[PDB]
Amino acid sequence: KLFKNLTFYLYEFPNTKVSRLHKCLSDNGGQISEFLSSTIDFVVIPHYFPVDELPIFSFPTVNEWWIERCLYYKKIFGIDEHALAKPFFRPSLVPYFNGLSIHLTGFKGEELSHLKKALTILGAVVHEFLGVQRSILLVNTNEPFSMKTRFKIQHATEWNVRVVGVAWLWNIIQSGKFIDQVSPWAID
Ligand SMILES: [Cl-]
Repeated sequence: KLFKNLTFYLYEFPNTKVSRLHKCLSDNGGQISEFLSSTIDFVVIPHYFPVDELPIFSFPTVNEWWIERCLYYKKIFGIDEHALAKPFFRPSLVPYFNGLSIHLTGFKGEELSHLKKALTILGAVVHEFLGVQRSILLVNTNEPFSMKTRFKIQHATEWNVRVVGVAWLWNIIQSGKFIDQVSPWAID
């Protein structure tokens, strides 16, 4: 099993989610304790839980998306391998993302799904399609540009949609502070 010999501690999850999350971990060889002890391998936080409201944990802390990532690629990642697998949500970022219409390009699978949800709770509106009236075209620069991505960039340039490298967003997530200037991450 994937989560063999691993004990998890679920923190402040709603009752409905707990049972579902319990079954997912249990069916993968993982155990769950409601106590903090040396047995605990990982502390799991809901992805929408405000970082600032989190208590101090003497254990590696991840969100439930870390579990989903582990199952998607069928292996155990480090806690710092992906910014969305850790607690990241800060309510102070919400007024900054508010009103921003964002379309994503170059992202696939679980990363795309998690990114949409991340941007949504942060106060932004994620659009399934590129339109003339998009605030931002967010480009995945960690992958070679597909033909479709290159098309969207050209259209965004013509339609005066801001073309921004994803590093800009990762920097906001990791630092916890919004960045008004996107020019250092523009593709142009
Ligand atoms: Cl749309």
